Amino acid sequence: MRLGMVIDLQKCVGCGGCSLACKTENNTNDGIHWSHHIATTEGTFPDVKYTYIPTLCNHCDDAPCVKVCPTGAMHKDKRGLTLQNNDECIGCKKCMNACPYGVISFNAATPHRRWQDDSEVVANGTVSPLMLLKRTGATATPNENPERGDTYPMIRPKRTTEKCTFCDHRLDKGLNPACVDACPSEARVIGDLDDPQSKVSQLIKLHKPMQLKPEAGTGPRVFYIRSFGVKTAY
Amino acid sequence: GAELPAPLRRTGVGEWLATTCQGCTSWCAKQIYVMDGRALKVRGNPNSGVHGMSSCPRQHLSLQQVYDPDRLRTPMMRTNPKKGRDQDPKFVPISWDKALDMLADKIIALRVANEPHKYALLRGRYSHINDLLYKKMTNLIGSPNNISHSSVCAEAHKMGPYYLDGNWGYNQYDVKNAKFILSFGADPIASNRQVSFYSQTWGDSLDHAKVVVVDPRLSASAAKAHKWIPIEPGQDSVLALAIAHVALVEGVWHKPFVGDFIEGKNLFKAGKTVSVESFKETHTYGLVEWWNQALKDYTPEWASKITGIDPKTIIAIAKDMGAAAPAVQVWTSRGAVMQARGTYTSISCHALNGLFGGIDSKGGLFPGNKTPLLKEYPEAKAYMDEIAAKGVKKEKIDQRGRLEFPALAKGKSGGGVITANAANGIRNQDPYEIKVMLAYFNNFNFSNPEGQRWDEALSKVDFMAHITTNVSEFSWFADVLLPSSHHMFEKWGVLDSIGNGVAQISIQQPSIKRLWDTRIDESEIPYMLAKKLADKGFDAPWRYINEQIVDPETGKPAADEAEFAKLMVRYLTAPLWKEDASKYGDKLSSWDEFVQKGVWNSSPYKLEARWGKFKTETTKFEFYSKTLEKALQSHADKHKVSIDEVMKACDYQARGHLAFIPHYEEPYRFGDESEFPLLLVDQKSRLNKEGRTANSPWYYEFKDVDPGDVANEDVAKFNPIDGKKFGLKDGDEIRITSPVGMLTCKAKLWEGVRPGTVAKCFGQGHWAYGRYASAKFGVTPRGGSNNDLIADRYDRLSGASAFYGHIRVRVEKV
Ligand SMILES: Nc1nc2c(c(=O)[nH]1)N[C@H]1C(S)=C(S)[C@@H](COP(=O)(O)OP(=O)(O)OC[C@H]3O[C@@H](n4cnc5c(=O)[nH]c(N)nc54)[C@H](O)[C@@H]3O)O[C@H]1N2
Ligand SMILES: Nc1nc2c(c(=O)[nH]1)N[C@H]1C(S)=C(S)[C@@H](COP(=O)(O)OP(=O)(O)OC[C@H]3O[C@@H](n4cnc5c(=O)[nH]c(N)nc54)[C@H](O)[C@@H]3O)O[C@H]1N2
Ligand code: SF4
Ligand code: SF4
Ligand code: SF4
Ligand code: SF4
Ligand code: SF4
Ligand SMILES: [Mo]
Repeated sequence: MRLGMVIDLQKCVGCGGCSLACKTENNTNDGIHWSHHIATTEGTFPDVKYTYIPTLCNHCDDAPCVKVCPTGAMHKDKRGLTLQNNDECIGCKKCMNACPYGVISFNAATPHRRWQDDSEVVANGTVSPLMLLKRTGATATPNENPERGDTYPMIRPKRTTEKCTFCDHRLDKGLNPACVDACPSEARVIGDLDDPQSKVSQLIKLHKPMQLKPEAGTGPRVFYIRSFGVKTAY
Repeated sequence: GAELPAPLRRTGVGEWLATTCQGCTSWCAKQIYVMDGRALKVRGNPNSGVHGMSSCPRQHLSLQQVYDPDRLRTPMMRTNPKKGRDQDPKFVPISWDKALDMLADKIIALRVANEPHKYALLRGRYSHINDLLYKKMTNLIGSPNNISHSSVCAEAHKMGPYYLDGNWGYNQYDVKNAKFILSFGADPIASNRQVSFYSQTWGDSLDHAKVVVVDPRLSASAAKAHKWIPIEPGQDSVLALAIAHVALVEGVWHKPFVGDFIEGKNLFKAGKTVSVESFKETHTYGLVEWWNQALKDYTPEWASKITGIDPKTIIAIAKDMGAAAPAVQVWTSRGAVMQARGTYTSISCHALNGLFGGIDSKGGLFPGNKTPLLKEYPEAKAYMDEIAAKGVKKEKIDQRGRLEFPALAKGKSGGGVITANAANGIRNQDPYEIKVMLAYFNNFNFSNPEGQRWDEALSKVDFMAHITTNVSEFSWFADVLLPSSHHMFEKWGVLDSIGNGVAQISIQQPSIKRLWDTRIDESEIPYMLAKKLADKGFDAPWRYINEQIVDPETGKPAADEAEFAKLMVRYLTAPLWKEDASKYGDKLSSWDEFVQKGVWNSSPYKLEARWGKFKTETTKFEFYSKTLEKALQSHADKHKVSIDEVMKACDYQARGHLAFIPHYEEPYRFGDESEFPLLLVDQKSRLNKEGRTANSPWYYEFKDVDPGDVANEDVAKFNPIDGKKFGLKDGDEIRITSPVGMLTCKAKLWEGVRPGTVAKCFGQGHWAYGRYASAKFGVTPRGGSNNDLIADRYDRLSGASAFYGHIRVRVEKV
């Protein structure tokens, strides 16, 4: 089994809804975004092209992050996913230097520290981050998703790395990744690339698949099809 | 950190509750996911017939609004009696009973003094239960001054649809079946009125539709279009008129809708008049008169001289639309039409929807489907005392209906609101002073052009109360703050949406336990205020509520605040769930089924439904708008002047018959072009939930999803040509100055900007709202406030405020 994703760039509108859905699903600290994007502007006015490419972990066939990890915290599972036992991460950051794609983040900052602020913009009138935490019963942020804790820390400790887990906790329940469900145009499709009848396997036969940095030799399993823009008429 | 055993896993077991998002007037039906009493996720309601599970990205920011750490948790009163940008209100907490007592005493004092018209109710956003607070309460007190925000929104965009085909309202666009899409400034995968559905369909539609986007900046939609036309701000109608001209010369109007020459031969020759009797129109009126009076001379060469557009492109577009007809749709945005002469851009662009037959056609555009939702509570005439009957006849504070403010909504002189001009009436006490103001869900100091006029006006109002979740810029000037339960998570409401050939009606309902000591703006607060007024001897509102707003099943009035909140929605939606709505769409078996599904869908739109029965003077689609002539004649007769004198007083160029046909108005411009060499191109952020996501950290984290913009910054985008001219580099701190004000932000050089313009998102520049939205709350803004640059100007025929085209600015490094 080799789970992967096909992203249709013609359907994609570059809105970031996938990346915001990932925030709500995975309780990433402010500034940490497992789902992100690469946007480019090309050409000189008036012949200007703008493209947006959504990015995530490519759950690579030959993942260098796994090979360099000294503790074994970073590992492949039986679905082909690259997952992490965060409990065994010593924060050595070797995975981040080995990953060609820059999709791993390091928790140098204490996650959700801004929610410990108890100051009020209008004293005894407006509330505060700390007060909202107390009112709602949340541990770190009122937006924290307890589902995440099924397979991974809901709130990661400082001095560990983290990245896209392909929403493994949702897959375990037979559900879709948050970013797949969040996409208005259904531009994102996942499935088993080892199954020739899967939708993802058929999409990359029906359309010419593209990968990010295939020259790095990792065998990424996020594939991009079609084009964000179209050739200019007239 | 072991994985949890299956019986203890939590993924997917929470509860989904239906509500409605109001991040824009798409008003998408949603479900909220709730676990441990907290809202954790938002998704499109799968039962929605308009958009289904599809959503724009802003649905997720909702979660940082309800859980905004700067929300008010209590009513408050100011203790500094002075008001102003420089005056700290020194708010202190008080009870609801005390807050409503203060407001009630002030209202009753007006009535005792026979000046109930000096009360004003201001409405920003709203739901369809607004009639009680907005209209009935206001009129029962005795005031005509229920002032919506419609004219700072999009009233100029309704002028074309109303005066050409009788629709004072919006259209839905049949993108799934379109063969040609022409957008004058609309960016429907980022803003406009079904971002979820048009995002769902846009990319797929490129395989069967040719798409042209006309916008001074390279918008997300233009970046996914076959042609980006980087129009000079304010010149859109030039292109629309030349396309129509070519359509006639080439003979490619849509004959099944428009008609044809009696003898078959096309007699439209450039520059030359045609006999009206030689053409037989079918469902339109005035084609030959339009041609003879103006369109015969709106050639591609004329248009190219003004715009720089290649005439061959104009001709090719016109021919492509002719071949696509009637599967042709023309969009207008605020950018094209919210200009001082913009009524005629709405008319000129929308005329193409008639000329190519797209109106009410497959692949074209048409109004929202009929639904049985009620929009008003019962008449209150029997509850009007003599004080109220006299007061409601006074001139409105926004001066609508004066010679220079015709505001011809639905054909009536003084028919339309003039939101931004209410500040001018207030600060000049003309027609009279406003002494008591209640306002909700609005922030006009920030959202209206030249909002410092609202600073000035509100500082002169004896007593104002603001119904709001956050202390925003408008709140700074309030005597009393009345904290609102959040519309999306803590409220009972009802909204509608159109698209995908359907109209839907959706519920808003509480999905969490109320966080703080707040009340629902449109139901609980007017209920509580009516009770307080009755305690103080003025019981007409209370009697109206208790006798007219009663449960549709039991006939009983509400027993308490919470019951009333739900009753307001039950009352208006009863035609959907108590009665059989099968004739219009879904059959719902009960109130409970409506709440569980969360949405009611109409049947699909019947194409050509309105052909031959438009609500115009002629009942035709009017290229020569007898409808607008009748409205202008009424306004002219009211003021004992000619129509030409109306046009002159309202600063339009049209004289004679040109006032009634699509024609070119040179765009109004303000300021010396030598001192102010750049034209502002105001735009929305695709992460703006109107003016309400600037206190959401995730907004800033992803701000560069706006093409050309920069995460965690407020940037103004300049073409590199102008960057070189003015010595600007990426990241430079800059000041942008217009004749009326200034702002500071950072510079970004981007080739997607038309040279001679500067494209900057509205939405930052808050100095209040919260700690993330401002630098120093109450003192120093984060980013720059666009509306401080925009001179207070009006499309006087509609009442609309101008936000585009007339704004000249200069830039320098700070
Ligand atoms: N993301 C987001 N979407 C929204 C809203 C929001 O707040 N955020 N608000 C909703 C509401 S209340 C409204 S009324 C609708 C409005 O939706 P629209 O009427 O479609 O327009 P705006 O979104 O206001 O965008 C104005 C656009 O006009 C462009 N433009 C500016 N000047 C000119 C000009 O002279 N000519 C032409 N051709 N274009 C010009 C700007 O570049 C910008 O792309 O959007 C709704 N959709
Ligand atoms: N330069 C520029 N100006 C614009 C636009 C633009 O594109 N460019 N867009 C214009 C358009 S289309 C519109 S329609 C107008 C809208 O302008 P407004 O109607 O003034 O709306 P907002 O600016 O969103 O202010 C809403 C305020 O309600 C409060 N509030 C927030 N959440 C809630 C809630 O849940 N319940 C209640 N009772 N109150 C709440 C806050 O005080 C908030 O500031 O802005 C307009 N101004
Ligand atoms: S949600 Fe979908 S359309 Fe939006 S950026 Fe992500 S992949 Fe693209
Ligand atoms: S994208 Fe990077 S982090 Fe993800 S599996 Fe490949 S090398 Fe590892
Ligand atoms: S930072 Fe953690 S996951 Fe990365 S290589 Fe080191 S121990 Fe492994
Ligand atoms: S698959 Fe899940 S973890 Fe990965 S980017 Fe999508 S939402 Fe985030
Ligand atoms: S912000 Fe507007 S388009 Fe987006 S989900 Fe909310 S109502 Fe719909
Ligand atoms: Mo609006």
